[PDB]
Amino acid sequence: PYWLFVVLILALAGLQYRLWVGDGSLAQVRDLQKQIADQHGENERLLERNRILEAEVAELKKGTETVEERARHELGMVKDGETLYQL
Amino acid sequence: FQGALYPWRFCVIVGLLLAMVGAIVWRIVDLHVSVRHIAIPAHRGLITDRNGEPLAVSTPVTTLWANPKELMTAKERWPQLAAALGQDTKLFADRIEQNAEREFIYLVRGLTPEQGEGVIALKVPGVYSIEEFRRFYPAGEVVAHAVGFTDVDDRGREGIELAFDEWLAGVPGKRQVLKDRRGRVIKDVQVTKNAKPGKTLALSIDLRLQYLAHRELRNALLENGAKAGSLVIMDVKTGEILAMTNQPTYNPNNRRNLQPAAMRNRAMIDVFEPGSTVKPFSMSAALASGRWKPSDIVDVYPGTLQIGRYTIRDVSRNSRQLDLTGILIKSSNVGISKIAFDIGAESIYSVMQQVGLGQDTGLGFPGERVGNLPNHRKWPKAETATLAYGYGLSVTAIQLAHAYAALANDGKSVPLSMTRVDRVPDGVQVISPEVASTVQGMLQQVVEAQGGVFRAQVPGYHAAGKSGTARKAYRSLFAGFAPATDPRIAMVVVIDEPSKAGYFGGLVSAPVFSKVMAGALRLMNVPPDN
Amino acid sequence: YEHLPRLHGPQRAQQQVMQQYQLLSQLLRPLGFSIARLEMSDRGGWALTTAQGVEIQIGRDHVVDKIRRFVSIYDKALKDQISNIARIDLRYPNGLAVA
Amino acid sequence: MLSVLRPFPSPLLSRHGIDLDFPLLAGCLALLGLGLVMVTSASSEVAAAQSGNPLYFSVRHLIYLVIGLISCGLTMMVPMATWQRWGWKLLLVAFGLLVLVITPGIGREVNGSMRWIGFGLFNIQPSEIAKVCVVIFMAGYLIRRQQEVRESWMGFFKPFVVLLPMAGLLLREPDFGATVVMMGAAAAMLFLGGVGLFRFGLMVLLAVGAVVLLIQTQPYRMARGAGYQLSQALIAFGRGGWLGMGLGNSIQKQFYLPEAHTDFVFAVLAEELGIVGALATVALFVFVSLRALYIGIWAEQAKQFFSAYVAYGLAFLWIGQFLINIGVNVGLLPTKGLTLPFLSYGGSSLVICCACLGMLLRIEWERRTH
Amino acid sequence: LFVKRLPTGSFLMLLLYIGLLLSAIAVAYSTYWNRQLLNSLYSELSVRDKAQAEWGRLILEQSTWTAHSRIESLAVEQLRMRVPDPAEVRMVA
Repeated sequence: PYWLFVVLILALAGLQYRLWVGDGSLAQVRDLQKQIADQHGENERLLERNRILEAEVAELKKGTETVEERARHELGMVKDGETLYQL
Repeated sequence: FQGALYPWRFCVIVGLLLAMVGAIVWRIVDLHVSVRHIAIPAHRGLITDRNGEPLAVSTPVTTLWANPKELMTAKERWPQLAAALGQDTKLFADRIEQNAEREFIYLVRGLTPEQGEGVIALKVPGVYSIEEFRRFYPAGEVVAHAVGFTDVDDRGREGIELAFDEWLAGVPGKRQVLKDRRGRVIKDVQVTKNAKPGKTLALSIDLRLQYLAHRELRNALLENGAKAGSLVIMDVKTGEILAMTNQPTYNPNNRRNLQPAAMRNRAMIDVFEPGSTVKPFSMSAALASGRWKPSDIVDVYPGTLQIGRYTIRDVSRNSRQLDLTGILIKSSNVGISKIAFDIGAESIYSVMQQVGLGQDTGLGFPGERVGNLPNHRKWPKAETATLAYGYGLSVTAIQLAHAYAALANDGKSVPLSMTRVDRVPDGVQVISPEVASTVQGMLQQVVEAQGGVFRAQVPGYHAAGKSGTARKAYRSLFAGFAPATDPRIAMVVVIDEPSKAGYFGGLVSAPVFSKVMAGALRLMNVPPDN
Repeated sequence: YEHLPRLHGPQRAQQQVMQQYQLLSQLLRPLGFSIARLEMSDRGGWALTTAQGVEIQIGRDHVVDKIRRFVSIYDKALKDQISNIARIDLRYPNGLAVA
Repeated sequence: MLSVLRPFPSPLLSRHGIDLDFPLLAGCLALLGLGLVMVTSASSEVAAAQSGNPLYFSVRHLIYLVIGLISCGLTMMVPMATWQRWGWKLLLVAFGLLVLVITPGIGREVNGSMRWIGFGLFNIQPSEIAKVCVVIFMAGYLIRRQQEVRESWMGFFKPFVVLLPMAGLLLREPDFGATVVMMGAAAAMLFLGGVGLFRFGLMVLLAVGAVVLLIQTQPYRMARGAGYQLSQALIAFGRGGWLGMGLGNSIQKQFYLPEAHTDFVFAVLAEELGIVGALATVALFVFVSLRALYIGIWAEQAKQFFSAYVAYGLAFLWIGQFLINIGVNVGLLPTKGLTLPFLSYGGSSLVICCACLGMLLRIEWERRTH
Repeated sequence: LFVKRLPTGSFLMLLLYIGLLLSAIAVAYSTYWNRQLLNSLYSELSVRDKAQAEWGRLILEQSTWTAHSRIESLAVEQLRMRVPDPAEVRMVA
C-alpha cells in the first residue's frame, strides 16, 4: 500500500518526461548529433570552396584563364572565329 | 517519549535537534529565498543574385576591445595607446572617464587584422581585440539601392538588408564564462544556446543584366545631361525583378559623407505621373468592356477639348481623324479622353488597380512609397480626363514596370518578388487573353510604325512599348516588352529632365531602351523575332 | 603508357579528376570522340583533348549539365563538319562556342 | 569467519518472511538513491577532468552502494550480543587502523589532511569505523556503569581513556569535523544514558577543554582566499528557487565547486532540486535520525539497554554529521572538512552508513523478537 | 512481543524505485551529454565561421581583381573578345 507508490509513479513519470522530451533529453542529444554531422559536412564543403576561390584569386594575380572564363560566361563574348551555338 | 528511563532528557535532546534544524531551515528558505552570459554573434547571411554571384558578403574586420577597468589601472599608458589609435590624449581620457562604470566599450571598428593585432601587441594596458564581421558589397555601386547597407551594429538599415533583416541576421547564441569583478574571462565553460548562422538569400537580380542596365543608364545620364534616372527590368513569367538601377546611386561600403539623393532609391520612392505610358491600360479596359474595335476611328479634330476650366491638348493636331493605333502612335490625348468618356471610368479604375498601380507592391522595401490612384463613387468628366490620362494619377517606376509585365504576360498579374522565384506563381488574370494579345500587338506596331517612336526598336528583336512624359519639370518615361510572339522581359526606363536633350520619350529614352534591352535579351538567350 | 589518356590536375584532386574522367567518357562515348587527355586547374576548370585533335574547355561548376548541353548541340546540330573544329568552349550559361 | 553471523532467524530469513523496520529502511533507501543521483550529477564534470570517463565517480559510488547493501545484510545477520562481546576488539582495531593512517608509509596525502588508506582500487577511511567503534564501546561502558561501583571516580575518567586519545589522534591529521561528530555522539549518548547533570556537565566541559588544548601542535604528518567556494555555494541555494533547475542542469558545480560531489553535495542538491528539494532532504534526514532514536527508545523499553545506547550513538552520529555538513553548506558553521552521510560520494562512508542502518534495523528486530 | 511485515507491494515498490534511480541517472547523463554536444557544436560553428571569414576575405581580395568594367576591358583590349551579333549567332532549337 502506502502513498510511496503514488510518489514513485509521479517522480518516475516526471523524470522519464525530462529524459525523453524537452531540454536536455535524449531527443536533444539526437538533434545535436544530427546538427554536428550536418555542420561537419557543411564545413568540408566550405573548406573546399575557400581553397578553390583562393586558387582562382592566385591565378587572377598572374593569369588570364579566369578572365576568359568570366568573359565567356557572364558577358557572353567569344574569341575569334566565333560560331556561337545557343539553345 | 514515555518509554525512556529519562523522558525529560530525550525531550530536551529532540527539542535541541529540532531547534538546530529550524535554524537550518530558516537560513535556507527565509534567507536564501561571478558567472555571466555573453552572447555569441551570428554570421550574417550572404546575399547573392539569381545565378550565384555574391552581392553582400560578411568579410571579417578586427575591432579593438576595451575594458575601462583595466585602463584605469594603466592610465599612465593612455598617451602611448592614443598615439597609435589616432586620437587626442584628452579625448581618450575623457571618453574613458565617461565610460568609467561600463564593462565593455569600443575603440575602433574597421581596423584591418594585420595592424590591429600590431596595435594591441605594441601597447598592452589591458586592451583586447576581436575579429568581427562587417558587410562588404562586391557588386558595389550597381546594386547599391536594391541591396541596401547595414549600420555599424551589422543590422539592416535600408534596402533588402532591412527588408530581409530577420532572414539574414541569424539568431545569436549565448554562453557562460568566468568573469571576475574586473571583467576578464578566466575560462569558457558552457554554451547554453548555439548561435544560429544566417540563411543565404538569393535575389532575382541578374548581375549581368544589372551591370548592363547600370552602364546604359550611366551613359544616358552623362551624354543626355539629365538630373536622375531609373530603370527596372522584370521577368514577365515569374514576375520577379531582374534589374533595378538609379544612376545617382552611391557606394554602399564607402559611405563617407553621402548626399541623400545619392542614397535615394528613385524606383520606389520617386513617384510620378505615368502620362502616355498608362494609355494602353485605359484603352485595354475600353476594349474589354466598351466593345471598342481597335480599328475604330475617333474624331480627334481639332486636337483640343474644353471641359470647364480643364483643357486637353495634343502634341500634334495635323491629323483630323485617328484610329486607336493612330492615337497611340501620335500619342493623342483627346481621342483617349473621348474613349474614356464613352466608357465607364469605374472599370478604368478597376483595371488600373488590379495591375498594381498605386495600391501596393509585394516587395515591402523600407525605402518605399506607394502611388495615388484616386477613387470616387461617381466620375465627372474632369476626373476621368485626369484619371484615364496620367495627369493626376501617381505611380512609381516599379509599379509601372510590374503593370507592363502583367500586360505582357497575357493579362496574368504575377505578384512582385525580389527573391529568386523558382516556380511560376498563378497570379490573377486581370486582362482577358485576347485583349492582352491585341494590346501587345498594338504596342509592337506603335514602335514598329513610322510614328513618333522608332528609336526604341531593339536590333534583332521586334520590341514593343510606349513613350510618355510627366510634367511634375518633365520626366521621360518608356515602358515596354521586347519579345513579340512570346514576351520574356518587360521593363521601364525613367529619367529626369535632360539639360542638353529633348524631353520626348521617343528621343531621349527609346535609344536607352533599345541599347540595354538588346543585351538583356542576348544574355537571356531569347530567339530573335525580327 | 602513351596510349592511355594522361590525367592532370591538383595533387589532392587526383582522385576526383579520375571520377570526372569516367563520367565524361561514359557521357562522350556515343559521340565518337576518344579522350586523350584531361587537365584540371585547381580553379576547377576542366580541359578535354581528344585523339582527333579537337579540344573541349569546361569551366568550374555545372559540368554535369554543360556536358549534356554539349551532347545535344553536337548530336543534333554540330554532328557534321568536325574537321575544321579544333577548339570547343562550354563556358557559357547555356551556349556553346565552336572554333 | 561466518560463524558470528546468524542467518536463521534474521530480519530477512525469518520464518515469518522478512520483518525489518520498513520506515527506517525506506528513508535510508531514499537517501541512498538520492545520494547516488546527486553524486552522478555533481561529479560528471569533476570526474571528466581527472579521467576520460565522465561516469568515474558515479560508477565507483554505485559499486560502493552495492557493497554497502551487502554489508547491511551481513550486519543485520549479526546479533547484538556479538557486538556487545566484541566492542573491545573493535575499539582496538579502530585504534590500530587510525594509527596506521597516521603513519606516512601507507597513508595517502591529500591537500590538507591524511585520513585515508590506499588499498589499491578502493579507499578506506578509518575516521568512521572509529566513530562506530566508539559508539559501541560507549554503549558497553554505559551498561557496565549500571553494574559496577556506583559513581566510582575511576570510572569517571574511563571514557576519556578512549575518547580523549581518539579525539587527539583524529585531530592529529586534520579531521576536526569527525572528531566533533564523534564527541557529540558520545556526549549525547551519555546525556541520554543516565549520567547525572552535574557529572555530565563536568565531563563535557573537561572534554571541550582537553580538545581545545590538543588542537595545537597537530600538523598533517608525524611519525608512527578559500572563501570563494562557500560564497559561490551560498549563491546556489538562492538561484535554485522554490522549484529547482533539474538534474544535471547545475551551474556552480562546473566552476566553483571541485568538491561538489564530496562536500558541497547539499548545495548542488538544493540548486538542482530547489529549496523544496533541500527541505525534503532535510525532512528525510530528520525523520531517519528521529527513527534511529526511537528505535533506541523502544529497545530501552524492552530492557535491552546495550541496543538502546548503540541506537542512540548511531542516531547521534548521523545527527552530528548531517547537521554540521548542512550548516556548513548553508554557511552557519566554518568547519569545511565534512561529508554528508548518504548523499556524499565517500566510499567507506557509504559502507559504514549502510552498516549502521543494518545495525539499527537489527536493534529494531531484536527489541521485538528476543 | 510481535512481528512486523513488509508492505504487500514490496517487490513492485523496489522495482519502481530502481526504475526511478535509472531514470534519474539517465537524466543526469543526458544533460551532461547535451552540454558536451553543445560545446562540440559551438566548436563546429566556430570552424564554420572561421571558414566563412576566410571566404569573405578572399571575395574582398577578388573584388578588385574581378569587375564588369575590368573584365570587359581585359576581354576586349587583351583577349580580343567580341560580342556576337544576333544574326551571327547560330541558335539551336
